[PDB]
Amino acid sequence: SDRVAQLTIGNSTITTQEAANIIVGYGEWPSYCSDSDATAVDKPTRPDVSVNRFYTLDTKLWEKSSKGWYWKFPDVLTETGVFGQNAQFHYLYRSGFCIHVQCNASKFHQGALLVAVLPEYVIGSVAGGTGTEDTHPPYKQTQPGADGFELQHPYVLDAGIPISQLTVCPHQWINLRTNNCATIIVPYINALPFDSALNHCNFGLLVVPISPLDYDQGATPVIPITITLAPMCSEFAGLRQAVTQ
Amino acid sequence: GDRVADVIESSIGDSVSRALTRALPAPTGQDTQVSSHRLDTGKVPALQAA
Repeated sequence: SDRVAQLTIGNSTITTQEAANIIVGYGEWPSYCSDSDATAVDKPTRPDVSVNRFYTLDTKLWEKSSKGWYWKFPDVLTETGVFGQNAQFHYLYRSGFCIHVQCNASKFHQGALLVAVLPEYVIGSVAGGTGTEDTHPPYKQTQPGADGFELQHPYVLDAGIPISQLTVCPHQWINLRTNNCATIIVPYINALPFDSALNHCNFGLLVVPISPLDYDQGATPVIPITITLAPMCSEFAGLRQAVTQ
Repeated sequence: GDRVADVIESSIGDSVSRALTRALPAPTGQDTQVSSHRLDTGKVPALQAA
C-alpha cells in the first residue's frame, strides 16, 4: 500500500496509517564523505546506533489564529543525548536528517499545513519599522533552540521572500482531509565537507498554516503539532574538551 | 451401488483429520539475526489486529 508506513531506525519505530509517501530531498539519500572530498587528516568517528535514532523534541498547539513556527538544525539537537554530547565535544560535524511531523484531528475538522525545508534560512529583522535602523535579530530569534520560534510576518517569512514560492523547496502538505503526517529526508547540504555544529546552522524547518483551522462548537479544540526527527550517517571530528556554546 | 452424482461425488465418510499445523523440532532457543534500518511505506510489521 501507500497510506500506511513504518519507519524504524536504531532503537525507535514510527508507525502511521495516513501517510502520503516519502519525499527525498533533491532526489538524494544521505551518505558519508568520500576520500577524494575529505580535507581533514584525522580519523572521524561514526557512533552509528547511539545517535541515529528518532528524537521527539516538543509539541505546539494549533489554533484558529496561529501564524507559524520555525526550527533550526542542528540547534534543536545540540543539547540532546549522545548526539548532543558528540556535537559539543567535537569541532566538525556532518549528517543528514529524517523529519516526521505529527498532527491528527477528526473527520469533522479542516485545515492545511505547509511543511518545508529551506537551507541557509537567514532571518531578517523589521529594521525598526521605518527602515532607517540597522538592526539584527537577537539570539532567541536567530537560534531559538529546541523550543522553536513563532513567525511575526508569515507572508514574507521574516526575510522579505514570498511564501507562495516556498514549494520550490522540499516540502509536504498536511491536509486534515487526507493525511495526518509528513516525512522529508534531507541529505547533507553544504559547500564544505565538514562544518561546525554550534556556530553554523544548515537549514530551517517551516510549518505555516495556509488554510485556517475550523470546526463546530462541541468538537475537540486542542489540536497539537509534534516534531520528530532522526540524524542519518553522522560523522564527527576534531576532538577536544566540551564547549557549552 | 452408487449411481447418483451427489452420492458419487459426496464427501461423507472422510475420517482423516485435516491438520493446519505440524510439529517441528526445537532443542534450543531460536537464534537472532542481524537487522538494519528500514524507511519505506506499505510494509508495516508493527501494526497488528488482535
